[PDB]
Amino acid sequence: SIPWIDNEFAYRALAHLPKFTQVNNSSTFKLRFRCPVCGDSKTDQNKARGWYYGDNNEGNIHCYNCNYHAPIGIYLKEFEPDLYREYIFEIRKEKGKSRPIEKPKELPKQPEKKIIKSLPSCVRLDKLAEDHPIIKYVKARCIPKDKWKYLWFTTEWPKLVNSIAPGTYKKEISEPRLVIPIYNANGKAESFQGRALKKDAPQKYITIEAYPEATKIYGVERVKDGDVYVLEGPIDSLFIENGIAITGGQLDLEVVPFKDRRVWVLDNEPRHPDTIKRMTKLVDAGERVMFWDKSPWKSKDVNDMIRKEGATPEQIMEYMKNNIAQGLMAKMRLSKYAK
RNA sequence: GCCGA
DNA sequence: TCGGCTG
Ligand SMILES: [Zn+2]
Repeated sequence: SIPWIDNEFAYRALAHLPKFTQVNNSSTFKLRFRCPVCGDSKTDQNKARGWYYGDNNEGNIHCYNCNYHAPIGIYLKEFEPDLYREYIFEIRKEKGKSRPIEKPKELPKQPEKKIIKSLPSCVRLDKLAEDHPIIKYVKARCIPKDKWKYLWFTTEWPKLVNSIAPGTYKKEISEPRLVIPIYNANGKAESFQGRALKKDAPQKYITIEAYPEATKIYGVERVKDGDVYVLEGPIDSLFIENGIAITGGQLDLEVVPFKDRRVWVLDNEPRHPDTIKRMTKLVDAGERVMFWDKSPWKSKDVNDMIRKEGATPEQIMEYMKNNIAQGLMAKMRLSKYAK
């Protein structure tokens, strides 16, 4: 197929639809739109199920509301027949020549641009008093005290974010959050994650990037020699020596350093199918994956194993150091672990 | 539609 | 009340 013409004609034929948004991340071309087949919902205008994915070799229009998965050409056949002809002409026109997309291959990225020198309205946890509610809450979270120099507490999290990235929220309503600054390899903060307090925060638990090319891996600056253990939680990574944590829904293996010695230590969730998909895609890369198949504790994450089943960190490090598998042995491990 | 806040 | 989610 011809993906760039799919993206171009999808942008042409979906821009005039209501609630259109050109969601383009650095490898993914997606279009969000109200689906004209079903209309989505009057309440769910912003929650528009009309989705186009052009990052694949074929461009697919999948709407989850009316269950309408279709290529862009079928959409043009049903709705834009002038654009469909033009499409049929242009595809057989461009079949003869070679792809020219590679010719203007440039990058508009940048290095460290919004380097976070200070955190206004934030007090670090080690300089906070021992009877502070955030201090009592992290006492309930059982984080060791010596790492309390890595976490801040705020009450003005929208004001703090708008001090760094203005215009994120129209209202700076005061909100207590746990600031986890995510530093690069050289030790300076490139982002910060606003961890929800109490049972949950009101709204918008989001990692705030200083710039779109900033790191999403917390604790890279604290990596010493030995095997590097990757985790899903920054607080979960705080119980781990040489423990880093990816902060984001996208899991790029290339942006994670230590390719020789990274260890994937994910959640203990066998019933969860996306979890099985994550390890799967990790073992398909031939990577070193840590397996929860012989865990004496049955909680979800390492902090949970500590809080809810009374686990100590030394048992945790010996369990990860005794259960790194790779290759077909790991594949059989995931196999027997999955169900 | 499912999940997260 | 929002975004992101395969077929
Ligand atoms: Zn629809």
